[PDB]
Amino acid sequence: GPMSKGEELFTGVVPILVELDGDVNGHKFSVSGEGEGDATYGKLTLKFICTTGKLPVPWPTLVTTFLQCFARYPDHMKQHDFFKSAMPEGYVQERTIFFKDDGNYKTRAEVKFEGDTLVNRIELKGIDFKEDGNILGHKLEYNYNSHNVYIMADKQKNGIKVNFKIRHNIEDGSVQLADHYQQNTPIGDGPVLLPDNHYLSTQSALSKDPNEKRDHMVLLEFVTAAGITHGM
Repeated sequence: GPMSKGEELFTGVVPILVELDGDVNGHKFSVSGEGEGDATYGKLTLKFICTTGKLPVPWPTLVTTFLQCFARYPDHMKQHDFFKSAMPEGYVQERTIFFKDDGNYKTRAEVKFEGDTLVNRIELKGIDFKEDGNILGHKLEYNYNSHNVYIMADKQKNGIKVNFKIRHNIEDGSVQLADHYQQNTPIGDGPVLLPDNHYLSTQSALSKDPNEKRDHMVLLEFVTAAGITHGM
């Protein structure tokens, strides 16, 4: 049987909405996204448009901010799926992202069902970025590397936490590190699944829509959980 009510909400393809309100170094911007997720296969397909004009930061720097409830949790790990267990009421996802030798993003998001759509609504604030740096200078290549992140329960606050470093390729062959600190809290009061320590493995591909004039990003992702019981 299912390990949570929310688990049952992801057995098929689910429509997704993303809305982001951003302010980086005083530049306000808005992004809207639409797409589909299929947690049976850990897959996400999304398209994002900057509705205020040109995006003042590089698209790759917002990938982690723009849905871990769509991770594929294999059968022997469904008891560790916090993200679906918080649904439908959802969870708050808070981060600070520290860009090495540059500014920081602070983000607060709510991920929940609204009607039949899984919706991620984000407030992002960035400060202390260098005008001529990798971020405001758009020096990041339009690609994305794979990353494995270590999920841990936050027993006292009834949620999960994770730290991880994103490596962004720069146009000169160097890397821009984006150090992520993340805290997830249920929105509702019902029971949730607090996981054993485990990994989420994510692969991401960035592309463009040939028919899209606006500044935009097409994002395809594969996310799967991997346990470390090592029963051998």
